[PDB]
Amino acid sequence: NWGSILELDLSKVPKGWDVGKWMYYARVNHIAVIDSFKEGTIGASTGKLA
Amino acid sequence: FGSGAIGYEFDNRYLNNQEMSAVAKQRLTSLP
Amino acid sequence: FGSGAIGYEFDNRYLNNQEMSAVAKQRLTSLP
Amino acid sequence: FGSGAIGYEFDNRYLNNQEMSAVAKQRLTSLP
Amino acid sequence: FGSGAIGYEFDNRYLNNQEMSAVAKQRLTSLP
Amino acid sequence: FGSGAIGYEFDNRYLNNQEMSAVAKQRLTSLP
Amino acid sequence: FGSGAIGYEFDNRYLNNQEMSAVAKQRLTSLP
Amino acid sequence: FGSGAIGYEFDNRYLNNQEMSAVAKQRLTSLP
Amino acid sequence: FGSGAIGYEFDNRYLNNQEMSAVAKQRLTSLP
Amino acid sequence: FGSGAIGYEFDNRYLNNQEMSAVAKQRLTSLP
Amino acid sequence: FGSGAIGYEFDNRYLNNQEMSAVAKQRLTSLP
Amino acid sequence: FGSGAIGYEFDNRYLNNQEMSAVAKQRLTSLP
Amino acid sequence: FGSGAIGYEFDNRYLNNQEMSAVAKQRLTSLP
Repeated sequence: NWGSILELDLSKVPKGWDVGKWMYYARVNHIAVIDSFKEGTIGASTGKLA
Repeated sequence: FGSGAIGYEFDNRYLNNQEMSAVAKQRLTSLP
Repeated sequence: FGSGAIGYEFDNRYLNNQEMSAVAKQRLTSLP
Repeated sequence: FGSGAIGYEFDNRYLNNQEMSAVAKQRLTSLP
Repeated sequence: FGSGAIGYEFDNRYLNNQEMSAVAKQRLTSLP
Repeated sequence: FGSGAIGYEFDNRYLNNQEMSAVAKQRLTSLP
Repeated sequence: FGSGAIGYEFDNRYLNNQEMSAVAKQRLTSLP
Repeated sequence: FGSGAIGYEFDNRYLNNQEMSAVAKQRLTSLP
Repeated sequence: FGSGAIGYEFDNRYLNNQEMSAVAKQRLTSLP
Repeated sequence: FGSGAIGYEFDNRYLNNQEMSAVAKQRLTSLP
Repeated sequence: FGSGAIGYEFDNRYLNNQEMSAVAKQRLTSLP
Repeated sequence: FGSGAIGYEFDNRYLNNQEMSAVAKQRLTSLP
Repeated sequence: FGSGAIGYEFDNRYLNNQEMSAVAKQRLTSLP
């Protein structure tokens, strides 16, 4: 028995940020800045991907 | 006889309106 | 014989109505 | 021979009905 | 020869039925 | 030669059937 | 030459089938 | 020359197939 | 000249394919 | 002159493609 | 005069494209 | 007279555009 | 007589607009 495991995608972690310091400041602030306009998300917004 | 400056511009305008219909059927579709 | 001021304006008006049909099929679509 | 006041008004009326069909396809669409 | 009172009324009636088709495509649309 | 009582009634009946098609496209629409 | 009892009944039957198509497009619609 | 027993049956069969298309568009609709 | 055993079978086959299209539009509808 | 082995096979192939279109409109429908 | 190796291949290619349209309307439907 | 290098390429291009329309109707459908 | 630099460019432009219509029917479909 371990806890629940959250499956997390990092497609919206903003540019120029590492996953380490981005997760570090979300421990503290309980807020995580994201980017819904990353280049990895051009598919769903433009209607090209699901 | 012959003079073709109004036969040209009417034929050039019919191919323009036919081209205009063809570019109005173009769709960049937006499902996945 | 010849006189072409009513053949011109009827041909110019037929290409106008054909152009008018072509611009009425134009759609700037509004899905993502 | 020649007289063109009924050929004119019938041709002018056919281009009117063709123009009337073209303006009945015009839609100012109402999605975003 | 010539007599055009039945050629006129049949041509006038064909343009009437063509006009009648054109006004039956007219829609005042009712989305926002 | 000439006799036009069957050319008339067939032309009058073709314009009737063309008129009948035009009034069958008429719709008093029922959205707001 | 001439005899028109089969030209008549075929023309009368073509206008019948054209009339039959026109009355098959008639709809008494059933929205408010 | 002349013999019309195959022109008749082909014309009678074309009007039959045209009539068959007209009765296949008939709908007794089933909304209120 | 004349021989009509291939004009017949091609005309008989065109009316067959036209009849085949007419019976493919027939629908016994299934709303109330 | 005359030779009809390529007029036959092209006419036989056009009636085949017309028959092929007619059997592609056939639907055994699947509502009650 | 006569030579039919380009009339044949263009007629054979038109019946091919007409056949290609007929097999693109074929649907094995997938309701019960 | 005769020269057929522009009649050929225009006929070859018309059958190409007709073939292009036929392959644009092809659908590998995606219901069960 | 003969000169074919405007017959060519109008025929080349008609096949272009016909090709433009054929590529506007092409769909890479997006169901499973």
